[PDB]
Amino acid sequence: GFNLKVKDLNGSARGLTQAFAIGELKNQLSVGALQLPLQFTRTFSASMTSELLWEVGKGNIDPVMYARLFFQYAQAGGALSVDELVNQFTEYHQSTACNPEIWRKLTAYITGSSNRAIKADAVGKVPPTAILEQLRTLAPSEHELFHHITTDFVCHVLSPLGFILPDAAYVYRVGRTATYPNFYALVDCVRASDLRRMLTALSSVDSKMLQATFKAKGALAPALISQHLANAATTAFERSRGNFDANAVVSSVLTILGRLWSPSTPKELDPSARLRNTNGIDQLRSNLALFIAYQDMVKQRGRAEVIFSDEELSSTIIPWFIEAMSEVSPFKLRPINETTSYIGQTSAIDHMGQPSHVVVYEDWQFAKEITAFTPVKLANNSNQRFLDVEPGISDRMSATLAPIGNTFAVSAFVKNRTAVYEAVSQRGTVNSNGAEMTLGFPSVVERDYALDRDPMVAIAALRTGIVDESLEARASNDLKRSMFNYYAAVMHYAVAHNPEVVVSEHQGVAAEQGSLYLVWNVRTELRIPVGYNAIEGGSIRTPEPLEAIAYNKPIQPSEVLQAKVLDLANHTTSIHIWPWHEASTEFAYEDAYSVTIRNKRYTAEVKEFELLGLGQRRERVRILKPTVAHAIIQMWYSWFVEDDRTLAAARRTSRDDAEKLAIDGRRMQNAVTLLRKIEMIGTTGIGASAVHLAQSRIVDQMAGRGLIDDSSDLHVGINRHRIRIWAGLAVLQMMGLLSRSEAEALTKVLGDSNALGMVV
Amino acid sequence: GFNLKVKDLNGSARGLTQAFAIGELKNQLSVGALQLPLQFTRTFSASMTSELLWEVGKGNIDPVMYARLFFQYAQAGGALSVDELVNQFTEYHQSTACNPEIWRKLTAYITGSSNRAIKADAVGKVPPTAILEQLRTLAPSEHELFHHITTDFVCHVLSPLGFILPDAAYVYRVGRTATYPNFYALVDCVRASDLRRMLTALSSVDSKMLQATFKAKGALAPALISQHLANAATTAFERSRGNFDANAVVSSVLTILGRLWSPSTPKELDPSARLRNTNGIDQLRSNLALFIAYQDMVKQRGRAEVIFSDEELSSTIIPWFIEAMSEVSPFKLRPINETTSYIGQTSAIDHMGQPSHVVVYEDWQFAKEITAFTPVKLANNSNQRFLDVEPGISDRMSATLAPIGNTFAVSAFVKNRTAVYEAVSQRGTVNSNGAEMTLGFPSVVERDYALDRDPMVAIAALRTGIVDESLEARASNDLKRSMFNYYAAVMHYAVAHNPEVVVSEHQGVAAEQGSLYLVWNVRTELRIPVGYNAIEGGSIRTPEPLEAIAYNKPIQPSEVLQAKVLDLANHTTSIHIWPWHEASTEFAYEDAYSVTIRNKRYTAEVKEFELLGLGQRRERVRILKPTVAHAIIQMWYSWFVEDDRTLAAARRTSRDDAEKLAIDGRRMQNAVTLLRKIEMIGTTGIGASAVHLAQSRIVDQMAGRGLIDDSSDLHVGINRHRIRIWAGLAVLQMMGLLSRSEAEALTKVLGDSNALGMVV
Repeated sequence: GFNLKVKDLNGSARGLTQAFAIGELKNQLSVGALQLPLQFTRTFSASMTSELLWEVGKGNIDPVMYARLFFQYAQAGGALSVDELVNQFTEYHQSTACNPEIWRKLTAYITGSSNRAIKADAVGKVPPTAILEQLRTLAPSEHELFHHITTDFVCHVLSPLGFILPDAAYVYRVGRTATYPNFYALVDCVRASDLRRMLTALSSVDSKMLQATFKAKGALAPALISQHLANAATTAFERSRGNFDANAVVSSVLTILGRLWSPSTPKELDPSARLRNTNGIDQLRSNLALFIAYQDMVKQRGRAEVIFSDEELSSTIIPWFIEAMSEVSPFKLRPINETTSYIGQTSAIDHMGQPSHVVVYEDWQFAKEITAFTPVKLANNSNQRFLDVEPGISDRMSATLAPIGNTFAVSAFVKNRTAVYEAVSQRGTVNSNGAEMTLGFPSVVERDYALDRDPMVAIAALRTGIVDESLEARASNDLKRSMFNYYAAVMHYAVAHNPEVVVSEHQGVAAEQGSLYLVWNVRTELRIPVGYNAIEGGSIRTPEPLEAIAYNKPIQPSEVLQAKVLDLANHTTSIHIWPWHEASTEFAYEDAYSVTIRNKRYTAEVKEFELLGLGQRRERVRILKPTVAHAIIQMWYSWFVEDDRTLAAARRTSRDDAEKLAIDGRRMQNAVTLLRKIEMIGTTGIGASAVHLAQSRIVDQMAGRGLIDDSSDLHVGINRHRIRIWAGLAVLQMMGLLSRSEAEALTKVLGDSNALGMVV
Repeated sequence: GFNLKVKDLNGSARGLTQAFAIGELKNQLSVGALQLPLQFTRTFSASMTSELLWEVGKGNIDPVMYARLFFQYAQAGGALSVDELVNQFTEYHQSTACNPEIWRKLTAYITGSSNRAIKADAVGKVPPTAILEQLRTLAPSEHELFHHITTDFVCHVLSPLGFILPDAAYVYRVGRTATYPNFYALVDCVRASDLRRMLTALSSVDSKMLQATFKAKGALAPALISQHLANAATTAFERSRGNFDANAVVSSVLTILGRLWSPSTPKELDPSARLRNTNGIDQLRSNLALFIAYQDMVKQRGRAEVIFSDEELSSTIIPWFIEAMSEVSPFKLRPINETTSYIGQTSAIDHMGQPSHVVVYEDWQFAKEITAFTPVKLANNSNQRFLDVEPGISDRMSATLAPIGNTFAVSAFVKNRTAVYEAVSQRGTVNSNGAEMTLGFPSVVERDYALDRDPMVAIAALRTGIVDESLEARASNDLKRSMFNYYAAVMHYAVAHNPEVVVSEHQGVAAEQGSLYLVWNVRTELRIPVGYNAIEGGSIRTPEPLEAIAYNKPIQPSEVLQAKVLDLANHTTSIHIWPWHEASTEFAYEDAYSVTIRNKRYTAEVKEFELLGLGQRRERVRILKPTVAHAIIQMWYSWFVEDDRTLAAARRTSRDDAEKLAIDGRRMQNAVTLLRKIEMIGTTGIGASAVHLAQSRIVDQMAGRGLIDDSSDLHVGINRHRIRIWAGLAVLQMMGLLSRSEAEALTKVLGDSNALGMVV
């Protein structure tokens, strides 16, 4: 719901300027006239709308599965980066598997003793749960993943089928991922494929005959294999070397992709025609995600250095950069036509006419359900849980969720967004401060909400283009990451609709090297209010992906991009669990409706279980945070607030008396559409249940303190609208949909303009 | 012992107005003229007078027994609600039964080892107490019930007869229950039948062939059945699904019954002729308890919404609402004739005459015994106790108990209450503020005393109709629960003697729809002093069940309703135990008699063991609270205290000199009857022992401090009456019969009016 004035970008959105991303924040902006072309066929993007539960097998040690989960751990909630996550494992894998001391202790634990050795055709099966139980005390890692990966390693080498009872069920949640590959995200991919080869080494064609070596001649003396497996596992580890530094890998391959993108290819080195012949690199230089990645890297690094083992080495070794990106990563390769399918565009117009208001959107479908579960601990010290989903809370809310989807539908947003801007007798203009552009991108906003950050802090950073130097490492890094996903998503839509583009170097500030940027071209009608550009002949050249977009013509989105619920029901009921806590929330709410009647104030306080009509209260249950559903309402919220914010300061700067009466128009007008929307929600399964409770407790209070006859005032026009809005704000707050901090400022918007028509 | 003036109900007792219960507290009262008829054949009521000890078998897992006990736990003292008690268990049951880690832990403990697995036809039996001992350290739940249901689950599947020597005897107390079904109690019934199917799934034809599958071919390898039982107990769990929400069940079914109770049936949605034919709905729409429950729901919720799974679903599902109600619940179905059998009625009269005083009462019989037991702990950390009942303490008290019943008998109460109210030469009247009605209901009062609340606070809540918002949730929730039982008990009696009735909708407070209320018809004498109503034609229609009751004629109760003692003697002497502690009381008492003689003050202090004539003192023994016997005396107390209270504000507000001399008459008059009663108990096995001990220590004090000859004054008329009354209050307190706070307020009453005739 980010609204921006296309004329002044530096003022309106500094953060979305390409100019910003390449590192020129000065009044000088990228030059509309310069050199070399390119066409992007393909890119790397993750999936939207996927909530999946993935089992971890008996064995089998799936090397891609783990590597994916590692990503999901670093992504969906912060634990360091997948880079820092792997070398925590390597240190772990060394301290345990290569340590024969640990192998003695647990082989002793299975049966029967560390000293006594028995061939023992008598010994029966053992559960994986018992070995994991042992391992939590032996190698106390924070990330419990590590304990499963070693486990099913031993269970792969332990299956003559006698000793290992192949019965357990364990599941992990694969959720939404940030959509586009920031530079370090690529390094995370190379580093993750470092893990694939690492694990696919552990289960091997020689680990399978390791079973077959001890399958002969029968049951054998136990005491040996503790030292054996320890060395068996050491051989598998030493065989996989860190080798090429994953950072340096990405560093250089991008460096060279920039060298053949750039109009300045200096004398000394331009890529070999041999590495130019290397498979897929034709498809690599045509990759948009890799391009934006370059801009990022060179912004932070300010140089790019090469291992110089090429022209030969990385043409032969590695393409495996390609393999690293293709298989392991959540970012899998797509045709650029189909990456923007969920994006729509619509223009307002004047008489001639130029667009007054242009709105870009993602078609999203709301709902379907809101799952409510209660965690159950099987063993202390571990995050292992059954999640019993208790419905009837979920069903209750979900029924109340249905009307919200209809009334907040994105479809309805663009409608109520475009039709507002018109003023009496047209006529335009460059006046009113020009042609507005607003773009909702719930895909982005969900991310701030998943990481427990305020979407409004990133957005603020977009208009201004500066971040607070004070805040701590994990906070700014989360902000910068978020501030990126915006820029990225903009340039994919911008490019997919104008694939023909020009690459040009920059002078540089120093000048040291420079960053490569993009320029578009577009043909249109003659006279432009819109942000400065010629247009000189009905076609126009622009550096900024926003300008490129403002000039397109209305678009119908191809796909609906329906968000989906996680299935707790079918799986989790029988199964164990992943890092759930940071992804869910304690289910509790308190709110109070107060009102003054006849110069006396009554206050009713209300609780969540009272709102759902049950007793008494269950503190143990939690709600799975509905970040996507939340992000859509944010789009409404951020329009309402940020407009009122901008219109107030607009009225001060407007000296003209005829304009101020126009400004003051839009304010009250959209203040009431906000009111009419919430007030509608105030009547629903919860809303009416809420109003009843509030009113009910007030009258009981009015009965004791005095006469009841005052209750007639609750049925007056104004108090009825009052109580209703409150309910609406209360229902949204008690679901994952409205933060109290944001709903508080929502009320202020509703009150900053008086914004109540009594209207008979 | 609640007394009320039938003229003004709102003022005198608001809490018992139907108008209050359907939620109309405004000056407006229900309209005597409106539409549709109905007749109630049946109701749902609990049992009075039952103290039972229930043994828990080896196995066999009686699914109904446990589900009944859950109720008894949540009832007999508050632990949340039986709804919250159940999902504590389901969480427990996941933590234990689905967890193969724990099955391993205990099977290793029973036999023979965790690593080595031996079929072992040699290995012998183990006692259930030992497996339960293990479970107390493994799954440390506060409610020890859970350990038995799991324990004897394994003892059910473990009978090749080899491993379990299944020998122990454990018992639970099934006590008094609230008599009538509040709305959430119905929710509690559905949720308890959810427990029935839950457990009846556990013991199965497939869990026993589980024995029969492994009965072959003989003793088998141990390590296996550890992972096996876990999935076996798991399959049975996933097989019983929560499915339908218990709250949703009741909400919707009552809603539709209301749709066919009401004269207002909108075209749009009225019950289908198909679900109109659905079996049982005939006796359901004719069921009173459901109706008073309906009123409850709509007061608190303020709407009735339907799962709308009908027209189909509730004809097929649920009737199962009925099954939930039939077996599991303590509320089992009764014909409305036989529910009010213990309720009698009697009127006082004036000359013509209309009733001045009408008293409704429950016939109750006292005694027989008062049990005194000393707990014995077999193991720390558990509530398991032998309770050795040491009699001769019990017998000593019971002997003193026999006269108390005689002097406080309900029989005696109704006499001394009706025969007092007459005034000289009749004649009435509507003057004096009309025709009083008092109704004793020990059944209701005992609930407050079992739950360690002052019955007098609920009583307060009846007259005013407001609860203090200050007191904590559980407190008001106990208060509100109690206030329901009063209202409920009235309307079962009102209806049973006047079944022809009319249902009518109400204008509404919101107004959303409205609550259906009741109107009666009754035949009588010509001119009415009694609370406003037409009467127009020798018959009269009234909304309030109290007015309806006044117009009936004296009734003899059918059944005696004798209260019974719990038998500790026969069972517990050999057996372990339930939640006894909150249900018993530490046995210790201290008291002191003080008197001033010749401007000197002497005091003798007395202790409990001294009063029973033994030495030295045993602190370890406890008393089982006689909550019912206490509740009966409450009937007296609340008359004595609360009348003296109202007669005081009566003399102030009385200007008339002829009226005030009458008021002050009633006060001393019944004051002596209180006095004569207490003094009477003062002569008993204990009472006389008290007097002797007190006087003895005083004289012993008079020898040292000075001359003994002053002791002659202790035998004077006045000091003799003093000490006797004291002993009476002292004997009642040292049994469960008088709270010191109320015994103090009884003295204030006895002294507020001078209240001593010397009378030779």
